[PDB]
Amino acid sequence: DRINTVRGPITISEAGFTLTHEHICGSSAGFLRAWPEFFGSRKALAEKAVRGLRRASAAGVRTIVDVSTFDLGRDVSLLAEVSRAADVHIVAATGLWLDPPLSMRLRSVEELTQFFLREIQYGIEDTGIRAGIIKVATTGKVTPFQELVLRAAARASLATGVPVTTHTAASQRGGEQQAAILESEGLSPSRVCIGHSDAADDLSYHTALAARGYLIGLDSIPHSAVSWQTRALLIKALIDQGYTKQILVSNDWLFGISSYVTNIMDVMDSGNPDGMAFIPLRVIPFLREKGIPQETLAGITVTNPARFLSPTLR
Amino acid sequence: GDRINTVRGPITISEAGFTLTHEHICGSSAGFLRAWPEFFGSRKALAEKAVRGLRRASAAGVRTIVDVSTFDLGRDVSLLAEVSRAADVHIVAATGLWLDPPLSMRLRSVEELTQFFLREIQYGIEDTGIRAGIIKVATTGKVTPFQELVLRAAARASLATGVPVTTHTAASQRGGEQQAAILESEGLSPSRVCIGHSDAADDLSYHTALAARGYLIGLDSIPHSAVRSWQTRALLIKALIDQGYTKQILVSNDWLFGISSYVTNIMDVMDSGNPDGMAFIPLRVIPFLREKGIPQETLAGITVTNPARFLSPTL
Ligand SMILES: C[As](C)(=O)[O-]
Ligand SMILES: C[As](C)(=O)[O-]
Ligand SMILES: [Zn+2]
Ligand SMILES: [Zn+2]
Ligand SMILES: [Zn+2]
Ligand SMILES: [Zn+2]
Repeated sequence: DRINTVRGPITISEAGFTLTHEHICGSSAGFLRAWPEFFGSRKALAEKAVRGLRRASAAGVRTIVDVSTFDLGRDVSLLAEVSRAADVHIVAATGLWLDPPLSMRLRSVEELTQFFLREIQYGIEDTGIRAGIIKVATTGKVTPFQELVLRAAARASLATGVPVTTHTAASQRGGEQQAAILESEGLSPSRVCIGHSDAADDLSYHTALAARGYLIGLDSIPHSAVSWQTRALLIKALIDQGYTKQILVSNDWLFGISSYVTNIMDVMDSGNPDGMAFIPLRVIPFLREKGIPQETLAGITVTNPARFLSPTLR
Repeated sequence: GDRINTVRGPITISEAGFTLTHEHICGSSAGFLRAWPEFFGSRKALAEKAVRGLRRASAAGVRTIVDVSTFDLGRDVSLLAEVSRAADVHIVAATGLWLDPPLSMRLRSVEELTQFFLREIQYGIEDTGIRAGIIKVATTGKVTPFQELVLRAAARASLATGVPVTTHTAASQRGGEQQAAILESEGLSPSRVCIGHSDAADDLSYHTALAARGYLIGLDSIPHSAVRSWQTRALLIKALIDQGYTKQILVSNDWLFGISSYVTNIMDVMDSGNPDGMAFIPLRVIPFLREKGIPQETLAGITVTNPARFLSPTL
């Protein structure tokens, strides 16, 4: 069985150590091509991303899932150039984040389903690069449009086997409403990662979703470094409850950011100079010294993402 | 001010001819036509419909359109250049921002927005080398804080380059008055500004006071009433002529050949109500005004001389 990357299909075995929630650039639709000098230049942003991915490579990372959607300014040609030059697999995403323009906002659930299908089954833009995941974002209480997006995501996942990954505010238990809507469409929890779950510290929330078969995205560990040790101990708490197979870990890093105040990227890079290598270089050794076996950590960073990303019509 | 930027390169002022100063090839959102061309049937189908529509307009005398679609209306300048070449009609492209800026625009300072508008006029749009010839700005209400930044950045790009500013209001709220106050605070001459969508309200005192201050008055959406009648909208042109303000009038259709930034199928409703498309101004409004007694020299002044003076980069 095979996973779509920006360089074409790969086998499950080739994915290796996978970071399941990352971004090359957090931007807006059209913005990198209209104003590349916001980032210095397109070449500067690509170079910064290739160096950072090569360093993550130096640490063991073999695949990242770029969960930038259309409205996060995903530029799959950028992703392809960076993947090739870093020699790291990148999974592209479809879906919608929190900044849809009018042309998306106004669409029905049936139209949105066709757009997500197009990106999975045909390709993104005119590139022929197919998405391997669907990303959906909600506010704490899901809005009417966000509910349409979740329903279209579920329908596109049921038709193609590709998984869904979510943005929450876990501070607001946002995954419970997302999961209820997704299940109303018949989507299996084993096809869904409830993301940004490391921003909440009520373990009851994490364990209940994991007991239903959801993947738990503990995906923003180094954002607390801008305590990260405490967020990483959520990984250990889920392992200790018996939910190893439900854990996904990532940095939620980026190499350029225009969807926030200017110069935020410099602040972030000062708090986490390891960038995407933070998970393999800091978190993994930390969990090792708390007594988690290497085998458990390999299961979380290799086997769990492979099972999550492999298209499964179940 | 001897040449104007078009999607085919510079043209001299005399080549612009009959100009429609507020039009769109497609009303959409940034990145959308590239990501989902099948919303419009296909990219080829949208292009072919726009070529037939422009050629229609050209046979009715139009020589240039100003496509006032900004980044956030999904302007695709490569689509504009293709259509301009195939229809042999000049198209002036725009910079600026309309009412749907994404977060990456909404979070920018006035200095940052000024640099963006300047790059699209002085360097080029995207990697195409096609340079804007107008700055479009939309406001609502009394002008929001972000919209005020856009207006100020627009005035600053105008004053550095000479290209004019054209606005989207609400004439029913006299919203041009607030735009004019902000733009004048920046030192921009009213003769470099069109207050647009002024035909949406039959408030003659509003129009004449802005015209007397030197603003151009954009009576730019006449057939939207055919989708207040269109004739009533067209009599606002006659009223300004009769007050001696012919030099301040700009007319247009505000037409589109595809629309994704509204409900599905609105383009079909619109086309059924105005089958003339962008030829509505020359086929319907111009003969209506002739029949009301407006002479040829005045109509050529409105449709040729005023757009030339407005678009020529000045000061
Ligand atoms: C683009 As984000 C901060 O929602 O991972
Ligand atoms: C795109 As419009 C209706 O403001 O001209
Ligand atoms: Zn997120
Ligand atoms: Zn993210
Ligand atoms: Zn408008
Ligand atoms: Zn318009």
